[PDB]
Amino acid sequence: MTKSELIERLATQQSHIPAKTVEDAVKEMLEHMASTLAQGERIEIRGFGSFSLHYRAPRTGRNPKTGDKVELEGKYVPHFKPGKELRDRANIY
Amino acid sequence: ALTKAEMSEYLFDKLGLSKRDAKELVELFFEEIRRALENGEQVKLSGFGNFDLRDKNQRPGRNPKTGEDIPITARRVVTFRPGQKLKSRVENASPK
DNA sequence: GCTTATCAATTTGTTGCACC
DNA sequence: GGCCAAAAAAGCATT
DNA sequence: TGATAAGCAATGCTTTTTTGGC
DNA sequence: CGGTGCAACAAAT
Repeated sequence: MTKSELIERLATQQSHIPAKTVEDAVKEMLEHMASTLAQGERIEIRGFGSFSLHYRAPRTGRNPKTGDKVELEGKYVPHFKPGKELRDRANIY
Repeated sequence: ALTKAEMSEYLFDKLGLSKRDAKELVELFFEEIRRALENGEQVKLSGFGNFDLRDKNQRPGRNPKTGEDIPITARRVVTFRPGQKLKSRVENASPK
């Protein structure tokens, strides 16, 4: 399922809301989530999961294609931790 | 931390949605993603990232406290692979 | 190729958010 | 809603 | 904690998805 | 609108 397909499904279920608004709402929520992370703040939705930032120390990396060294600066990368309801529902075993 | 309440209020301010429709929409949004993953489907949100399913086979574990070697049952887990656009946006961020 | 994440069990303290 | 072409983003290689 | 699984540095080419007008 | 109880959280172990 892609973002547009998600919007299509939500639209159908939220018949009282104009398809357009649903699409605008989804785009808005995703930006609010991205923006929150860029501000270095976490996200915590009970029953879905939480998003946090993980630090990566600076390091001498490589261009995997040529093998040339590249100096990389410290940084932060998004990280998702799925919630209980989501873990259970997703686990078919 | 960003919460559903905060997301709801934001839709209210930014799109003028009723505090009722806004609240329902946020919840339906997360539920719809859970449903897809629950039905073994991948979720790809361009500009953000992907929620992928991975099947794991039992592997060696233990009790972190005691140490009793207990196995990690096989299982299907949800993972998230942030996209490049989102990764670039938070690389130089700083924990607030 | 090397770095980071997954996970096990239990206790203790915090919080999203359903409910009133 | 679809159809279209251009742009954006992701996917691949290998990551 | 410790065996095991997942993710990634550069980047050009390909493929998928989105965007905006009809 | 705001107050409360608590499973879902985080983090230590």
